[PDB]
Amino acid sequence: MAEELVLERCDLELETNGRDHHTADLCREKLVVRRGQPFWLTLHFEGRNYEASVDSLTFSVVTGPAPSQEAGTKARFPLRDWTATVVDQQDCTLSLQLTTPANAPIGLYRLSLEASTGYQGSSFVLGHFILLFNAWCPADAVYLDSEEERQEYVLTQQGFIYQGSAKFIKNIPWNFGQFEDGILDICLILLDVNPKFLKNAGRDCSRRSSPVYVGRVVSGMVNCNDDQGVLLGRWDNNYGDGVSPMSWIGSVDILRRWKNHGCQRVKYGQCWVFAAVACTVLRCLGIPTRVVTNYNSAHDQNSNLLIEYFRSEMIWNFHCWVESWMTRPDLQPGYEGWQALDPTPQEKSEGTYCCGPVPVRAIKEGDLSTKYDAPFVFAEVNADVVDWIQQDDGSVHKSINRSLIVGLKISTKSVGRDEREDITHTYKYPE
Amino acid sequence: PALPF
Ligand SMILES: [Ca+2]
Ligand SMILES: [Ca+2]
Repeated sequence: MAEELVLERCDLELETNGRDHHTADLCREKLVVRRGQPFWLTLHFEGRNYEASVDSLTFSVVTGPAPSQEAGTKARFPLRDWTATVVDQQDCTLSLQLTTPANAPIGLYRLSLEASTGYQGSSFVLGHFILLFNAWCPADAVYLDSEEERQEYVLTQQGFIYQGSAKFIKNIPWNFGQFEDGILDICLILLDVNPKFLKNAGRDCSRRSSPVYVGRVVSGMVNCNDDQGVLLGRWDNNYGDGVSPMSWIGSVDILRRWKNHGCQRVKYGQCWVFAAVACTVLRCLGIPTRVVTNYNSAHDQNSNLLIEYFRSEMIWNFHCWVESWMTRPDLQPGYEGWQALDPTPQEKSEGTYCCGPVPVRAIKEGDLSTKYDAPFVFAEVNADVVDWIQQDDGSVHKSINRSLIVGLKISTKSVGRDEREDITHTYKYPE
Repeated sequence: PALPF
């Protein structure tokens, strides 16, 4: 006799979940949660309420265009690792607590409910939730065990980016604005239009379980090179047909301009702009990231770890990239922590203008076989400057130039303060 | 701006 369950609505509990998962600014309209951590649902029913003796409910989550259990982009779990459990029941409502694994692929999931009383099961789409990286969760790869550092590197929307020269250091304020309306949606689009998604979407969604993979993707997709990336670089001081790199005050205008014109290159940017937009996207996705500036930054073109002049390679007044916090199970043990990611195009990696992630520790120790792109990053911070001087006798003499030392006063914003931290020690040993 | 030395 007992007739089927009839759902009125699923309450996603935005305000509670938002506060618990540190996504309150993301959760005013849709549910955004962090992986590896329980979140609440409340099912409202129309006829009778859930009855454990009678009913058996099963859940389904799916992400991406080709979801499968093998890939970790589809899970099925019964109402009783993806779990769902009954926490409370009152009149017409049933209160649940779902959990996700700490190694779940980030992104937009669709949540369905199967309800049976022993016969033909009825199906319901409950809604959608976006699942992010979780720096608060000890099992997650991005885990950062310092609360003050999680505040700075994930949650803070304003920061400072260092520019100028080694001698004359200056800075600008920058609005990263990772939690402003529409920015998270633009980040998901960035991943969805990336080359590997276009090539094999099911595998690409599967691998968003790694901050390494995601990190690498972003260091590629922030520049427009090779793809539908965000920024076009320009360095010749003529920007009349775009925006001056120096006009920008924040990542938000760039990301939105990119979306509005159908994922079209944004004119124009330079290093700090690339790094800044990358910091926005990575912070939005929950990967603790920071912008670092390197003074006397060298561009090695022939991988000999020397910067060569002929009286020819380049040393910049400053160059900016980002570091992101994550374990590295793809490497030898001991490389967890900060990974250099570089979205500014300079040298190609695997046929494409991207760079990193590479452990900062690998740079410092000179373990240049470590992926990704350690030889290049080492040269940026710790190269010898060489002049091939032509002599009066027609001979060419190699000489070490110590007038301009590569990799000085490497800088990022202090935790929780409006001040500069020197992190030169993390990249290179003193001599 | 960023400038090559
Ligand atoms: Ca690109
Ligand atoms: Ca060289």
